[PDB]
Amino acid sequence: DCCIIRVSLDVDNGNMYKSILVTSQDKAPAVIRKAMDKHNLEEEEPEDYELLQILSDDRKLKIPENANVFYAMNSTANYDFVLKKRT
Repeated sequence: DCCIIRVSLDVDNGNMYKSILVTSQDKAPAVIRKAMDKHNLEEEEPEDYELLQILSDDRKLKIPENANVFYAMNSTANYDFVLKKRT
């Protein structure tokens, strides 16, 4: 099992930055961390920054900890995720 997802930043620019391959075993709060980790923000906590799915300029879904990636991700339109600072 695997899924291909895209990650983009609020902090610098979006559209496409890097892609992460996720399995069903690795959970969304860990991916929250992994994707920001992968953007080198290993030292910062999700307590400040958090991750959002972007489809196409309207329905944009914030991705929290209790949601499974495999379920919270859409596949249907665009699989982009943006990490945003909420502080």
